[PDB]
Amino acid sequence: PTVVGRIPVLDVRPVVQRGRRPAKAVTGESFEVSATVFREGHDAVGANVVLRDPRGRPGPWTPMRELAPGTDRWGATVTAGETGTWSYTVEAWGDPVTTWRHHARIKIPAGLDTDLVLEEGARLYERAAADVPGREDRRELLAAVDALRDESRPAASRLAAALTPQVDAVLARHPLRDLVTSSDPLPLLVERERALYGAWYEFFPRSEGTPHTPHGTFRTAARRLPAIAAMGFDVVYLPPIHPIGTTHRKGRNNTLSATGDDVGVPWAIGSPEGGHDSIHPALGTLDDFDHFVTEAGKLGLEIALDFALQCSPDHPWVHKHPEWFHHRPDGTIAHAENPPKKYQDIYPIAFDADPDGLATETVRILRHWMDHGVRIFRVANPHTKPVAFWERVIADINGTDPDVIFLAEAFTRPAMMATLAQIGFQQSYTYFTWRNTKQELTEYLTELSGEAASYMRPNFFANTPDILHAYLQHGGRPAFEVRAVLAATLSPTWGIYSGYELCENTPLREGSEEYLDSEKYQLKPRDWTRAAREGTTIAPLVTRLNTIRRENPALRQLRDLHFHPTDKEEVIAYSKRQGSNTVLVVVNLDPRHTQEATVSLDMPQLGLDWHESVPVRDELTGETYHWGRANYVRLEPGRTPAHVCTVL
Amino acid sequence: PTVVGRIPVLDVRPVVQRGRRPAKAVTGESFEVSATVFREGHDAVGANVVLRDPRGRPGPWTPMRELAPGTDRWGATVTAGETGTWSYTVEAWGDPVTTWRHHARIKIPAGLDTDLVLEEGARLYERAAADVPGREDRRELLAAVDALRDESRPAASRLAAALTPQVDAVLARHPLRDLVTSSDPLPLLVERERALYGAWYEFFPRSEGTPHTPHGTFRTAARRLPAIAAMGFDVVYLPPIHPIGTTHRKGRNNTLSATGDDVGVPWAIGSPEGGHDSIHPALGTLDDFDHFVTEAGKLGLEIALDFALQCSPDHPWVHKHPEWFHHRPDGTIAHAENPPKKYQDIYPIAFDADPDGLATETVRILRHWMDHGVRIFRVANPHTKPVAFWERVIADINGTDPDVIFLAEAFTRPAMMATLAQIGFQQSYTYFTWRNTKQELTEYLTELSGEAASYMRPNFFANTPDILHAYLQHGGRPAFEVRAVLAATLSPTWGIYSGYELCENTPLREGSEEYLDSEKYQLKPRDWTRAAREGTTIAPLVTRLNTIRRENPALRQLRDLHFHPTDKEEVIAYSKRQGSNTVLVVVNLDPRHTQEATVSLDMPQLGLDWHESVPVRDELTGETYHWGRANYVRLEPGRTPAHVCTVL
Ligand SMILES: OC[C@H]1O[C@H](O[C@H]2[C@H](O)[C@@H](O)[C@@H](O[C@H]3[C@H](O)[C@@H](O)[C@@H](O[C@H]4[C@H](O)[C@@H](O)[C@@H](O)O[C@@H]4CO)O[C@@H]3CO[C@H]3O[C@H](CO)[C@@H](O[C@H]4O[C@H](CO)[C@@H](O[C@H]5O[C@H](CO)[C@@H](O[C@H]6O[C@H](CO)[C@@H](O[C@H]7O[C@H](CO)[C@@H](O)[C@H](O)[C@H]7O)[C@H](O)[C@H]6O)[C@H](O)[C@H]5O)[C@H](O)[C@H]4O)[C@H](O)[C@H]3O)O[C@@H]2CO)[C@H](O)[C@@H](O)[C@@H]1O
Ligand SMILES: OC[C@H]1O[C@H](O[C@H]2[C@H](O)[C@@H](O)[C@@H](O[C@H]3[C@H](O)[C@@H](O)[C@@H](O[C@H]4[C@H](O)[C@@H](O)[C@@H](O[C@H]5[C@H](O)[C@@H](O)[C@@H](OC[C@H]6O[C@H](O)[C@H](O)[C@@H](O)[C@@H]6O)O[C@@H]5CO)O[C@@H]4CO)O[C@@H]3CO)O[C@@H]2CO)[C@H](O)[C@@H](O)[C@@H]1O
Ligand SMILES: OC[C@H]1O[C@H](O[C@H]2[C@H](O)[C@@H](O)[C@@H](O[C@H]3[C@H](O)[C@@H](O)[C@@H](O[C@H]4[C@H](O)[C@@H](O)[C@@H](O[C@H]5[C@H](O)[C@@H](O)[C@@H](O)O[C@@H]5CO)O[C@@H]4CO)O[C@@H]3CO)O[C@@H]2CO)[C@H](O)[C@@H](O)[C@@H]1O
Ligand SMILES: OC[C@H]1O[C@H](O[C@H]2[C@H](O)[C@@H](O)[C@@H](O[C@H]3[C@H](O)[C@@H](O)[C@@H](O[C@H]4[C@H](O)[C@@H](O)[C@@H](O[C@H]5[C@H](O)[C@@H](O)[C@@H](O)O[C@@H]5CO)O[C@@H]4CO)O[C@@H]3CO)O[C@@H]2CO)[C@H](O)[C@@H](O)[C@@H]1O
Ligand SMILES: OC[C@H]1O[C@H](O[C@H]2[C@H](O)[C@@H](O)[C@H](O)O[C@@H]2CO)[C@H](O)[C@@H](O)[C@@H]1O
Ligand SMILES: OC[C@H]1O[C@H](O[C@H]2[C@H](O)[C@@H](O)[C@H](O)O[C@@H]2CO)[C@H](O)[C@@H](O)[C@@H]1O
Repeated sequence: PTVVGRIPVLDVRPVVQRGRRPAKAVTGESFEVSATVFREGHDAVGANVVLRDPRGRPGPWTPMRELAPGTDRWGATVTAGETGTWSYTVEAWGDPVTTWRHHARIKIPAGLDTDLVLEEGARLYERAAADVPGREDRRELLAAVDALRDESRPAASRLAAALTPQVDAVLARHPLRDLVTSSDPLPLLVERERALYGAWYEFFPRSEGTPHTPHGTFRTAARRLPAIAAMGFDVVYLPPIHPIGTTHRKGRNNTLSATGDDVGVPWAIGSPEGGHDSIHPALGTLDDFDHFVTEAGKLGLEIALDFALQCSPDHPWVHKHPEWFHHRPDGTIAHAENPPKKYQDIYPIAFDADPDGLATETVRILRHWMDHGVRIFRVANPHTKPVAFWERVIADINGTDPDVIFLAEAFTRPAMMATLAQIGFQQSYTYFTWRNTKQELTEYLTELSGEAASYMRPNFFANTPDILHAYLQHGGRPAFEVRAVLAATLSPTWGIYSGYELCENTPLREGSEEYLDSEKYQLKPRDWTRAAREGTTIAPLVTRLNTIRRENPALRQLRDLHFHPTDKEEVIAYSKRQGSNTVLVVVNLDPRHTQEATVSLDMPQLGLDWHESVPVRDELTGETYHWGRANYVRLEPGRTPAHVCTVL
Repeated sequence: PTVVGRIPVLDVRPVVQRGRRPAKAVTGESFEVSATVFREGHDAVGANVVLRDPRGRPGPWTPMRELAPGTDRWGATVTAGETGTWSYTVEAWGDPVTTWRHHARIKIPAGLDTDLVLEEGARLYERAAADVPGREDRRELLAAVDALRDESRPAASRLAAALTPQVDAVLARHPLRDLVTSSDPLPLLVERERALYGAWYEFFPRSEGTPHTPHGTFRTAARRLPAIAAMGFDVVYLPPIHPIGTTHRKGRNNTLSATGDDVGVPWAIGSPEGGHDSIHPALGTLDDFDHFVTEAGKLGLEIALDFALQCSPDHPWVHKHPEWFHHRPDGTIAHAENPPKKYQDIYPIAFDADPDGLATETVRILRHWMDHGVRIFRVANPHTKPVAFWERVIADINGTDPDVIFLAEAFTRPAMMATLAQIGFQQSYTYFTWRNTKQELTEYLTELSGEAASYMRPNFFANTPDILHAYLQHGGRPAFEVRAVLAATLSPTWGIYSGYELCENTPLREGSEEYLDSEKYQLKPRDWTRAAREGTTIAPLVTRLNTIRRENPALRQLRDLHFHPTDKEEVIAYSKRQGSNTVLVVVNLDPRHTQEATVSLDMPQLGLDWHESVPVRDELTGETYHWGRANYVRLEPGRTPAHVCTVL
C-alpha cells in the first residue's frame, strides 16, 4: 500500500503530538479543521470533514473551502457537541461537476463540440442523481439531465438548466464526489463548558472567622459565599484544607520559626491529625466541609481544591512510606525548593522507588474529595513531579469521571507548560501577570488564541497569593481596574485572589511580587462590610464584568480574537465574536494619565464594510456611541479604565 | 501505557509526513537531528542521537547540546554513511553529575552540609565508573571518588578533584545517564552522491548530425560527448529517444501542421515502429544506443533518459489498451493540455480503469532502459499523473535497484512539488529560473536549504528548452554568466540546455519564455568549433565553475548556506562550508552596469572573530584579496560577473 491515497489529503490539523494525544474542545465550541488537499492534473477538488461522536455516529455534512487561492489549504468550522472522545477525518475528492461547468461556460458560447459537452454534463448529473437520498432533490437533478439531453433546445438553454440556483443547492448538499480519499482519524476530546469558561475566586477559609474565634471554620467561611456569588463568580478555589505540620512551621512574612500562635502555611500538609484525606481540625469536620460544598452549590459555585503532592515532616507518609522521599547519606530528607524560593516547611516527593504506590494513593485521595462533591482540582507545581505521572493520574480519574477538571499551576518554561496541557490538564495558569504593555498582551494573546488553543485553556488570575505585580503596586486602584477588564475580556476563564477587590498592593519589599503580611503565613481578617460602605472596593466593577460575560457569548470563547490598531502605545483595542454577538474592548493601560486615541477598526473583521458606522453600547456605563473605521476615545483613570462595548 | 516517557523527548526532527515517509540524505552528507528534551524539577538533562544502519548496527556516541539557552531544543550533527534505509532515535536522560556539580560549587564555599555533599558526589562518581568500559577511565573516576572521600584534604580540594579536565573527558564520552528514555525511531533514506551532487547537460542527439545525414544518430551524437565531459558535466539528459508519431505532428515553432520534412516533437512518443521501449529509426538501433552509453561512461558521463507517460495517436498502446485513455462519448480521445499550453500531438494517459496494468508496463519500460545502463530518469510532468502512481513505481524500481535516480519535472504549486519529493523523487526541478532579484534568490534559497532539504534535492537548470527567461533575453552574455555562477554555486546539482553556452536568447515573441525556432520542433545544427574559435561561447566559464565545484566540498552540499549583507540591491553575497572548506561568492545581478559595494561579512558564520582579516582567492581569476568584516567590491559586466572565492 501507498502512504498517499488517490486524492492527496495531507497534514490534517489540529494535531497534538502527531495524533498521540487529543485536540481539545468543549461543548458548543467552534474551531477549524484544515488540510492540504489537491490532485494531479488541472481538474477541481472538493473536501469535507467527518466528525464521529463517542458512539461512532457521523456528524452533519461539513464541506470545506480553500482558505486562500492557490494555497491548496482547505478548511471548515466544526462545532463540538456532547462530551466524550470524538474523532475527525477529512475526506478529499475530485469535483468533476465544478470542472465540467468551467469548461462548458466557455465551450458552449464558442460553439465548440456542443453536443459532446452537453452529453458529458448529462452523464455527470445522472451520476449525481443516483447518490442523492431525497426524492425531490433527485427529481431536480434528473430534470437538469433531461434538459441537458434535449437536442430540440438551444445549447445555451440546455446549459442554463444545469446551472440554476435550485440545482446548485442540491449539489452543494450532495455533490458528485470522485475517488473519495480519507485521512486517518484524529482524536478530539470534548469536555464540559466549565473547562473553558468560568470566573474563579480564591480565598482562605481560615481568614473568615469572628472576634470570638479568629480562625475561620467551614461554617463561618460559608457566610462569605453569598458575596462571592453576588460578584458573579462560578468557582471558589480553596488553598489546602488539611492539617498543617508543626516541624519547621513558618512564621509570619515567610520567617523560618513559627511562634506559639502562628498558623503556618496550608501547603505544609500533614500531621498526626491526618494527611491529604483529612480536614484541618480548626476548620471543623468533613460534615462541615459537606455543608460548605452544599451551600456553594445552592449559590451556583463549584469548589476547586488545591492538590499539592508534597508534605510536612509530620505527615503520616514520612514514616509509613520512606521510599516516597529522597534520603541523603545520613538518612535525612532535604526540604523542597523551587529556586530561588525555599520551602523549609515541606519535603518533596520522590517518584522512582514506588511510582505505582504513589499513583494509587494519589487517585485514592482525589476520589475521596470527588465523593464529597469536588470536581475541580488546582494542582500545585505539577512541573516538579513527572510528566508521565500526571498523564497516568488524569487518565485514571477521567476514565471513571470525565467531568473532573485539573488546573495546572505551572509557572515555568513554554515546553513544560504546553506538554502538561497536552497530556491531560484541562486548564493552565499562564504568563498573564507578567504581560502588561500593549506589545506583551498582543503577542501573548495571539499565541494563546492561535494554535495553542487546540490543547491549552488559559486561566487568567489577575493576582495570586504569590504574585502581586509591580503594575498593581505602582498603579493602585486604576491598575486593578485595568487588569480586571483585561483578564475578564481576554480569556473565557479568569480569576482573582481575595483582597484584589480592595486593591491590596503593599509588597513585602521593593522588587518583590510577594504581599506584605501575606495571608499564606497568617490569618488575614478583612472588613468586607466597611469596604463596601466606604466605596473602597472594586467589587461593583468585578460584578459588572461577570454579568457582561454571562450576557455575551463572544466573551465565553477563546479562539476568536482580533486586535485593532490604535495610534497610542498605552491604548489597546480588540474584538471577540461568537455568532451574531460582537464585543469590542478599548483599554487604557496607563493607570496614571488620561489617554486620547484614534482607534482604527479593521471593519471586515467585524463583518462590516469599511464605510459603515455601527452603534455600540459601553456596558460599563450604559452610554451609546456610533463608531466607524476611525473613532476618537478618551479614557480617564478613576472614571473610565476602558470601554467594554457590545455592537447593537 | 503513557505517551510521554520518564524523561520527555518530543517533536524529533527532521520528520516527513509524521514519520510515514523517510527523511533523506546522501553518503557523506551531514544534517542536524533535533528534539525538545526537558524534565520535571530543576535538575539537568542530557541527550544523544542513535543512528542505526541498514543492518540495525548503532553509530557512534553522538551527544546533543541545547541549541539556545532556555528553549529546551537540543541538537546534534549526524553524517550519513553507506546507502540504504537507516533509522534515528533520540535518547534523553537525567544528567545527575551536572546537577550535583552545580549544587556542590555553591554549597562547598558556603560551608553548607559539606560532608553530605561530598559523599553524595562520591556515590555518583562510583556509579559512573561502574558503567564505563575502559579500565583506565574507571580508575580516573575512582581516584576522584577517593579524593571526594578524603577527609584529610580541604573541602575545596576534595571538590576540585572531581572537576578536573581528565575526569571531564571521561564523563563527556561515558556520562552517567539516569532514566534513559527513547523517541520512537524515524526512518532515513540514504542515497548515492549523484542524487544530491552533479552537473547536468541537456541536448538533442538528432541535432548533432552531418552534411551527408542532417538528422543525427547515436553514433554522430557520441562525438559531442567529449566537449560535454570537457566542460565538467557528469550527466547527459536526453529528450525522448523513441519513434515520433505522424498523426497531428507539430511543425516548426509549435505550428499545428507538419510539412513533409518536419521532424516533429520527441515527446509525441510512438508509432508502428515502436513505443517507449524502442529507438527512433533515424537515431539508429539499440546497439548504437549501447555504443553511446559506453562512450559516455568512458568520459565519466551518466545518461538520464526522459520518461514521459503519454503518447502520440500512433503509439501501439492506443488500440492495444483503450482503457489507458479517457474517451469522450463519440469514442474519440482529447489531446493533452497544461493550460494555457496545448499538446495537440499527444494523448494523456487515464489511470483509473487499469492502474495495475499501467504500473506493470511502466516498470517494464524503466527496467529495459536500466538493463542498457540508464540509471537516471527525468520524469516529464509527473504532477499530471497520480501521486500514488509514482510512489508505487519508484518503490518498485528502488526495491530492486536503489541506485536509480528519478528527477521530477513538476513546475506547479508548492504542495504538489513537495509531495512528489516526499513520496520518492530523488530530485526536483525548482522555481530557480523565476528567481532573479536578490530578494527572490535569498528567500527561495533560504527555503531550499532549510527544512525542505530533509525531502527535496534541487536541480537548478539555468535554462530548459521550455524556459528562456526575460533576464537572459534582456541581459545577453553578461546575464548568462551571472545565472551560471548562481546555479553552480547555490545548488549542488545544476544544469544547462545546449545553446546556453552560445548565449542563445531570441524569444519566440515579446513576453514569451519559448525560444524562436525551438529545437523541440526542428533540427538545430550549431557550429561549436566556430563559436569556440570566435570566443563567443561561455564554455570556459562553465568549465571553470565545474572544476571549482569538483575541488571544493562546500559546493557539493545544499544545507550549509548563509547570505551576507551588502549595501547594494544588485549585489548578493553568500558563503557555503563543509569541514575546513569555505567558499564565499559575491555576484553582481546587474548585467548592464558596473556595481561597487561594501560586502559586510557575518564573520562568526565563517568561523572567524569579527576583527580577523582572512586571505581569499577568486577562483575565476586567480587574484588574491584580504577580506575582513567590511570589504569593497567592484564587479563589471563582461569582465567580472562575480567573485567565487575560497578561503586559503
Ligand atoms: O567619487 C566621486 C563621488 O565621491 C563622493 O561620494 C562617495 C564617497 O566618497 C564614498 O566614500 C562613498 O560613500 C559611502 C560612505 O562613505 C558610507 O559611509 C555610506 O554612506 C551612507 C550611510 O551609511 C547611510 O546611513 C546613508 O546616510 O547613506 C549614505 C550614502 O550612501 O555609503 C556611501 C556609499 O557607498 C557605496 O556606494 C558607493 C557608490 O556607488 C561605492 O563606491 C564609492 O566608495 C568607495 C569606498 O568608499 C570608493 O572606493 C575607494 O576605496 C576602495 C577601497 O580601497 C578603492 O579600491 C581599491 O582597492 C581595491 C582592493 O580592496 C581594488 O579592488 C580590487 O579588489 C576587489 C576585491 O577586494 C575587487 O572587487 C575589484 O574588482 C578589484 O579591482 C580597487 O581596484 C582599488 O581601486 C577605490 O579605488 C577607492 O576609490 C569608490 O571609488 C566610490 O565610487 C561604495 O563602495 C559603496 O559602499 O560613495 C560616495 C558616492 O555615492 C562625492 O560625495 C560624490 O558627489 C562624487 O560623485
Ligand atoms: O467615542 C467614545 C468617546 O465618546 C465621548 O467623546 C466625545 C468627546 O467628549 C467630545 O469632546 C467629542 O470629541 C472631540 C473633541 O472634543 C475634540 O477636542 C477633538 O479631539 C482632538 C483632541 O482635542 C486633540 O488633543 C487630539 O487628540 C489626540 C488624537 O485624537 C490622537 O489621534 C493623537 O494624535 C497624535 C498625532 O499623531 C500623529 O503625529 C499625526 O500625524 C498627528 O496628526 C496627530 O495629531 O493624539 C492627540 C493628542 O495627544 O486630536 C483630537 C481629534 O480627534 O475631536 C473629538 C472628536 O469628535 O466627541 C466625542 C464623541 O465622539 C466620551 O467623552 C469619551 O470618553 C469616549 O471615549
Ligand atoms: O507556464 C506557466 C507559468 O510559468 C511561470 O510561472 C512560474 C512563476 O513565475 C513562479 O514564481 C512559480 O509560481 C508559483 C509560486 O511561486 C507559488 O507561491 C504558488 O503561487 C500561488 C501563490 O502562493 C498564491 O498566493 C496565489 O497567488 C495569488 C496572489 O496571492 C494574489 O495576490 C493574486 O496575484 O493572484 C494570485 C493567483 O491566484 O496562487 C498562486 C498559484 O496560482 O504557485 C506558483 C505556481 O503555480 O512557478 C511558476 C511555474 O509553476 C511564468 O512566470 C508564468 O508566466 C506562466 O504562466
Ligand atoms: O518565580 C520565578 C520568576 O517569576 C517571574 O518570571 C516570569 C516571567 O516574567 C515571564 O515572562 C515568564 O518567563 C518565561 C518566558 O516568557 C519564556 O519565553 C521562557 O524564557 C526563556 C527565553 O525564551 C529564552 O530565550 C531564554 O532567555 C534568555 C534570553 O533570550 C537572553 O537574551 C538572556 O537575557 O538570557 C535569558 C536567560 O537565559 O531563557 C528563558 C528561560 O529562562 O521561559 C520563561 C520562564 O522561565 O514566566 C516567568 C515565570 O515562569 C519573575 O518575573 C521573575 O523575576 C522570577 O524569577
Ligand atoms: O508550605 C510550603 C510553601 O507554601 C507556599 O508556597 C506554595 C505556593 O503558595 C503555591 O502557590 C504553590 O502551588 O506551591 C508552593 C509550594 O507549596 C509558600 O509561599 C512557601 O513559603 C511555603 O514554604
Ligand atoms: O509533443 C508533446 C509536446 O512536447 C513539448 O512539451 C513538453 C515539454 O517540452 C517537456 O519539457 C515536458 O516535460 O513535457 C511537455 C509535454 O510533452 C512541446 O513543448 C509541446 O509543444 C508538444 O505539444
